[PDB]
Amino acid sequence: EFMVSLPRMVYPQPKVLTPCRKDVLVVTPWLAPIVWEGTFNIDILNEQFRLQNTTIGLTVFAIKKYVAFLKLFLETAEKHFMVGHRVHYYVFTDQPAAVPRVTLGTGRQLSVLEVERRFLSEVDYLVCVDVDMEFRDHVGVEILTPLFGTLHPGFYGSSREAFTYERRPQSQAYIPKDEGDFYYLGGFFGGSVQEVQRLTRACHQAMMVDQANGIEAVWHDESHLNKYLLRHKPTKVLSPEYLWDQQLLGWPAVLRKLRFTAVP
Ligand SMILES: CC(=O)N[C@@H]1[C@@H](O)[C@H](O[C@@H]2O[C@H](CO)[C@H](O)[C@H](O)[C@H]2O[C@@H]2O[C@@H](C)[C@@H](O)[C@@H](O)[C@@H]2O)[C@@H](CO)O[C@H]1O
Ligand SMILES: [Cl-]
Ligand SMILES: [Hg+2]
Ligand SMILES: [Hg+2]
Ligand SMILES: [Hg+2]
Ligand SMILES: [Hg+2]
Repeated sequence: EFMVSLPRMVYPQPKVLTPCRKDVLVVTPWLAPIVWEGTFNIDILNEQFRLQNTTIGLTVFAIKKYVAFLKLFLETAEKHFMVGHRVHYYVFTDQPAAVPRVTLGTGRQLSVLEVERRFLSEVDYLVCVDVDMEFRDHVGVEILTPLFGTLHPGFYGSSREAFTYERRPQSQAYIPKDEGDFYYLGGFFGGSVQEVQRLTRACHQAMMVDQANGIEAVWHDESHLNKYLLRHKPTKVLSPEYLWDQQLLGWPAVLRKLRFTAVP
């Protein structure tokens, strides 16, 4: 679509002969960037997405006891998630009345869905995450792209052989030992509404086939997500900065920021 020009901007000149990071891979073999702190200038990116009046949908499921995590989740999202852009929260829950009344910033709204074309006409991108988490730092438009996956915090430095993919050929999520790029997290993925719906559609159909064959992938949804992203390469990959567990993994030097974390 037609994109208006950016305005004059003053910032440090990128250095061709100076790599962003020398400690991590910042681009995949299919030329998709791997998002690490230091790889992006958020001011430039904010401009690009605001000029498009981008709206980001954030979906979360809060069933049973999980509704207790909504308060902290939404409060921290208000401080760190897509601040400055239009955000539409979609809370899928079996307890609508238990959803906490969280004060939202302007241009941000929340819909409670008790437990789709609606998404296509309301938002431009969909971000799907787990509710038992909290934002601790910036999570912005640098992640937006047609399709993105997140590097699992406990496997980013492992060989594909060690990845806990589904290894049974009887499963639709099956991935042999000599295949695999990364091990993506089932708890943080997204992209354009169209790409997210295509992925969800493919995973549901795959899980149904497994269901009929009497088999369940070792890591359920996450196993199918990994098979899907192996066959349809994400256009951006998020670093472990985007989903970390400090209590369990600490704070490695490779992580300059801990943006989204598990709640102990
Ligand atoms: C090789 C090894 O030691 N693997 C450990 C991982 O299994 C742990 O993460 C868990 O990974 C499985 C898939 O293999 C699945 O994704 C689980 O949801 C995941 O555990 C969750 O996410 C973690 C980051 C923690 O927040 C945990 O509390 C969650 O229940 C990781 C983390 O425990 O450690 C590796 O050692
Ligand atoms: Cl979700
Ligand atoms: Hg850089
Ligand atoms: Hg979603
Ligand atoms: Hg899938
Ligand atoms: Hg999936």
